[PDB]
Amino acid sequence: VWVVGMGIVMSLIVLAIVFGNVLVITAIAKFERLQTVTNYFITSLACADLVMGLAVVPFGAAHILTKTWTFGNFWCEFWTSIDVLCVTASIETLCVIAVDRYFAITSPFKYQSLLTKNKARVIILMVWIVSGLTSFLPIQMHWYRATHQEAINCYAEETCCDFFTNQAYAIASSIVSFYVPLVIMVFVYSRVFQEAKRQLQKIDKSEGRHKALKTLGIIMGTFTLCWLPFFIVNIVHVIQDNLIRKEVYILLNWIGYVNSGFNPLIYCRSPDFRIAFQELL
Ligand SMILES: CN[C@@H]1CCc2c(ccc(O)c2O)[C@H]1O
Repeated sequence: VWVVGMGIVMSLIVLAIVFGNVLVITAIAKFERLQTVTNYFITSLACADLVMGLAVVPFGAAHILTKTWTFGNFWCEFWTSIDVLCVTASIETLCVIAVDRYFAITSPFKYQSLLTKNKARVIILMVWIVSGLTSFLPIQMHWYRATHQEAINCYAEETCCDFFTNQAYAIASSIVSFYVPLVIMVFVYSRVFQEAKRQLQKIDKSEGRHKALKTLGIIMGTFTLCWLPFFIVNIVHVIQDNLIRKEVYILLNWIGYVNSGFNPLIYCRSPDFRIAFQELL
């Protein structure tokens, strides 16, 4: 009396992610005024989110509902690799956008020289290749395999699908994918807030006779609340085995998936971009 219910919610999640990614991609592609050096990063992020929504979510949904993975083992390895790739690519694109905003605000005179049309494609390709090398190489080549009896029993079984890793690989993946971008974003947005406060004081210095907090708070809080608990649990269950069950792990992982859905809504809100929506519909 509960299978017919959660399926509807998961289908709505899939539809929302697909629609949110596709609308942004087509709006940027087919409209002349929208093209900008800063909009290419948004295009890369939208592509990563679309790949996530198209590939990762439905297969995991089917696996959760029917409780039996009705495909091979090569397919499950590929699915895990694609999931890791998409997650790390999304996070690194976020940190790249934050760094670009810092460069734009802190140094306005030299902003043109630092970033150009040629230098953005190279950065995007570098981000994508480092994201790909972190996931496919250690997974597709069986270098992350564990040494537990339950782990080998699960690995030998064809139908059963589950995730087991050694502690070292979990630590390395978490460090590469989450912590460093978070530190970079924190420093960037602290500096941006300081600059905004300084300008706000400077204006009221002469023009005699808030919003920055709202914007920075929403931008940081959405990402931090969506993704922070999952990586803490990721470290914890491999440092100590008894603490974390297999259901809390899945729930906290699935919490982070919805972040890709909200990202186009929070990042793309420019008035010209809404005008671009207006023409489409
Ligand atoms: C299938 N779930 C995976 C399992 C581990 C993992 C994820 C995402 C990023 C990482 O760096 C990881 O190590 C999760 O999406």
